[PDB]
Amino acid sequence: AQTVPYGIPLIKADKVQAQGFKGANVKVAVLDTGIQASHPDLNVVGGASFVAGEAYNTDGNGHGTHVAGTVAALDNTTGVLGVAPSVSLYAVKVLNSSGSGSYSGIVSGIEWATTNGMDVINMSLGGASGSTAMKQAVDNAYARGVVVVAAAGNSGNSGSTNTIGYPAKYDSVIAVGAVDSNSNRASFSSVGAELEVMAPGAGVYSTYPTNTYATLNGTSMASPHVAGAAALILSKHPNLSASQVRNRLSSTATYLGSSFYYGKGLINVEAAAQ
Ligand SMILES: [Ca+2]
Ligand SMILES: [Cl-]
Ligand SMILES: [Cl-]
Ligand SMILES: [Cl-]
Ligand SMILES: [Cl-]
Ligand SMILES: [Cl-]
Ligand SMILES: [Cl-]
Ligand SMILES: [Cl-]
Ligand SMILES: [Cl-]
Ligand SMILES: [Cs+]
Ligand SMILES: [Cs+]
Ligand SMILES: [Cs+]
Ligand SMILES: [Cs+]
Ligand SMILES: [Cs+]
Ligand SMILES: [Cs+]
Ligand SMILES: [Cs+]
Ligand SMILES: [Cs+]
Ligand SMILES: [Cs+]
Ligand SMILES: [Cs+]
Ligand SMILES: [Cs+]
Ligand code: NA
Repeated sequence: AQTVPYGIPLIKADKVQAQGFKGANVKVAVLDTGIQASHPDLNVVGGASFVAGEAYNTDGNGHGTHVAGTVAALDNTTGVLGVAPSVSLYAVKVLNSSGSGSYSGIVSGIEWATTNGMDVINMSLGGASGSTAMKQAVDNAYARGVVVVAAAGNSGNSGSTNTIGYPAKYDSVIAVGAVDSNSNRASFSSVGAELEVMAPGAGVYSTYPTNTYATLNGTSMASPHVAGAAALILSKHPNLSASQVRNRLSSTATYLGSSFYYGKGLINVEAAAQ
């Protein structure tokens, strides 16, 4: 039978889904280690691989399959339930089976998704530095109407130090930090001026290869909650621009404490989508 991971009602995605908004016909690209497209609780409609030797529709790491199910695990009588279980899901493989990738592969994936009409790009990846082409790619995606979401980073706090990674740190990109099921900041979650919102990231249960389900911790688990939440808002107001979706998630978040640690707080998609 179907488990509803705690993140889904914590962000109030269950309430939006119950009004009948589930992300139908919103295109979401998951830039990651690929997706196990044969998993019975996922429906991958397309994708691309910028990684040598691996197709887009297999996942030898498990990371991208897990991130994909938090966005879009099918609503049925098995496995788990995604935040937006009716989205059109695309696997854009920019990370190899060891979980890492090059800047030009990532840039390629961003461009691919912008060129192919994605509505939402999720990047559950980050690096300490970032590059020129990456900045342009995310800026061009956002100016073309794509909501761009990324994991803030799992560097924790460092006294006064901004520890947010790239691409989260670009202001075209929503930087997403992690809370647990008690809505407290997870310790590994990065902090800093660019931190925008928090979502579930500790103890997140989702699809995993092969055909199973697994619990992972990270701002990578938090990010897809916000990607799926973006898809829910668009399924309810299809004419909103990317700025408007982003400002709704931000400005309706539940305040949890200092924005250095929590951004504007915990997303609430019921309030955002209303
Ligand atoms: Ca399911
Ligand atoms: Cl299926
Ligand atoms: Cl590794
Ligand atoms: Cl610390
Ligand atoms: Cl910045
Ligand atoms: Cl708190
Ligand atoms: Cl508009
Ligand atoms: Cl707020
Ligand atoms: Cl306060
Ligand atoms: Cs499938
Ligand atoms: Cs592996
Ligand atoms: Cs289950
Ligand atoms: Cs924009
Ligand atoms: Cs730390
Ligand atoms: Cs709890
Ligand atoms: Cs608490
Ligand atoms: Cs902040
Ligand atoms: Cs739109
Ligand atoms: Cs609020
Ligand atoms: Cs406040
Ligand atoms: Na940002």
